[PDB]
Amino acid sequence: DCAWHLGELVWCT
Amino acid sequence: DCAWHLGELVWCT
Amino acid sequence: GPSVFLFPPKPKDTLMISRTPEVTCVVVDVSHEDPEVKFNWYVDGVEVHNAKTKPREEQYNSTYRVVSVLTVLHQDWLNGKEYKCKVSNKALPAPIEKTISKAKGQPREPQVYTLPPSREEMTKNQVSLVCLVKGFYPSDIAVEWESNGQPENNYKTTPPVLDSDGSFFLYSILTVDKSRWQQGNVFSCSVMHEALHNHYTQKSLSLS
Amino acid sequence: GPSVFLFPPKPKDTLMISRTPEVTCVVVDVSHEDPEVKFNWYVDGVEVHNAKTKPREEQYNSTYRVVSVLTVLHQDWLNGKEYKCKVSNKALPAPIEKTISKAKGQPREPQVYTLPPSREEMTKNQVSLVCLVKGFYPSDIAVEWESNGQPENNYKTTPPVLDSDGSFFLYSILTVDKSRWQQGNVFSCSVMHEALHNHYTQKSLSLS
Repeated sequence: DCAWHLGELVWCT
Repeated sequence: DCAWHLGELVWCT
Repeated sequence: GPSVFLFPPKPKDTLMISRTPEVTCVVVDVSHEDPEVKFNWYVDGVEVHNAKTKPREEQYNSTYRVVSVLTVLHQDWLNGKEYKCKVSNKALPAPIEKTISKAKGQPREPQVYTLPPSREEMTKNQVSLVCLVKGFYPSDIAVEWESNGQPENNYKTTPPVLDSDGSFFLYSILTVDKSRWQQGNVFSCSVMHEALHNHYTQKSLSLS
Repeated sequence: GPSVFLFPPKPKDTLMISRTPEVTCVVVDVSHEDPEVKFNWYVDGVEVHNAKTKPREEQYNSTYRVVSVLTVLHQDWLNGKEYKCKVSNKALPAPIEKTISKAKGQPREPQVYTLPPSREEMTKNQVSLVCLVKGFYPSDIAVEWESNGQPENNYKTTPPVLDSDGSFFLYSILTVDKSRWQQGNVFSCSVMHEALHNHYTQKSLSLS
C-alpha cells in the first residue's frame, strides 16, 4: 500500500 | 479613538 | 445519515463593526425522500427568530445541502454568548444539536514582529516580507497586508499554533515584486485581535 | 529584549515521507552590540548536533535575526517526541528555552464532505467548490486541491476550529473558471492527516 500526491510519495503500509 | 482598515471602520473607544 | 456543521463567524467580521458577523449551520447529505429541515436557534438558551433560510442545493447520491445563517452581534459573541443550532429531519432519530461560542479564558495581546528580506531573498525577482505574531488568546485572529491604504493579497498565514503556556503563535508571509520594495514603498502588517485597543495594530517595513 | 519563536514543521512535511519536516528556531531583536547566539537542541532531553546554522540578517533599530533549523524524523515527531531549543546571548539574564511537540491525545480521522456550486454560484464567471472536514485530532492537517494530477492553487482554507467534543473542523474553498467545470473536469479535495491510512484521502467532484 502506497499513496501518492501529485506524483510525490506520501506514505507506505 | 477610532481605528480604520483600508478605509473601513474597525472600532471606536 | 445527514451530518451537520456549525461554523463560527470570520474573526474579522466579529472585530469589524462595519461588518456582519454570522454563524452558519450547514446540513449535508439530506435525502431526496425526506428533504425538509427545521432550524432552531438559541442564544444562551433563549430562542431567537431572525435567521435567514437559504434554499436547498443539489448534491450527490441524490442528496441535498441546506444552510441557515444567523446574524450575531459583535458585542454578543465577544461576551461569551453560546450559540446553538437545532436541526430536525424526518430521517433523524433525535434532532441534532451543535454548540459554538468564543473560547472562554483570560484574553492576551498579540506581539507582532517583522522580518525584511534576507540577502539571498534580495537576489530573486520576488522578495517575501514576513510577520511573526505570538502570545495571543484566544486563537481567533485576522492578519492582512496592505501598502498605501490598498490591500495586498499575495500572502499566506499559518494556523495558530498552541503554545506551552496557553497562548498562540503564527507567522504570515507576503510575497511582492522586488521593484515595488526597492522603490521605497511601505508594507504594513495589519493584526486584528480582540485584546488590541480598537482591535487593531500594525507593524510596517521598508528599505533600507 | 531578544524574543524567540520555535515553529513546528508544516504538517505536509511531517506526513510526506518524500519531504523534510523541520523545526525552526527564530530569534529576533538581537543587538548590534551582542550578536552571537548559541543554539542547543534537545530531543526528549537528549542533546543532538545535526542542526543547520543560518547567517545573521539585517533588521531594524540596528538589530539582527538568527535562525537555526533542525531536521526531524517523520516517525519521531509523530511518536510524541518533544523538541527543545536553547538560545544563549550575552544580553540574556538566563538562556531562553522553547518546547514544541505534536499534541498528545487519542487520534481521530477527518470526515470529508464536498459541496458543488449552488445555482446562483453557477451564474458567475467563476464558481467555487467547497470541502468540509470534521472530527479530526490533532489539529495538524493539510488540505490541497488538484485536478488531473496537477495542482490547483486558487483556494483558501480556514484554521481548524475547536469542537465541543475535542475534535476539530474546518472548510476549504477552491475557486475555478466556470468553463473548466462545465467541461467535465474532476476536481479533488486532498486531505492529509496522521490518522488516515497512508495519511491520505480524497473526495472529488464534477458536473452534473
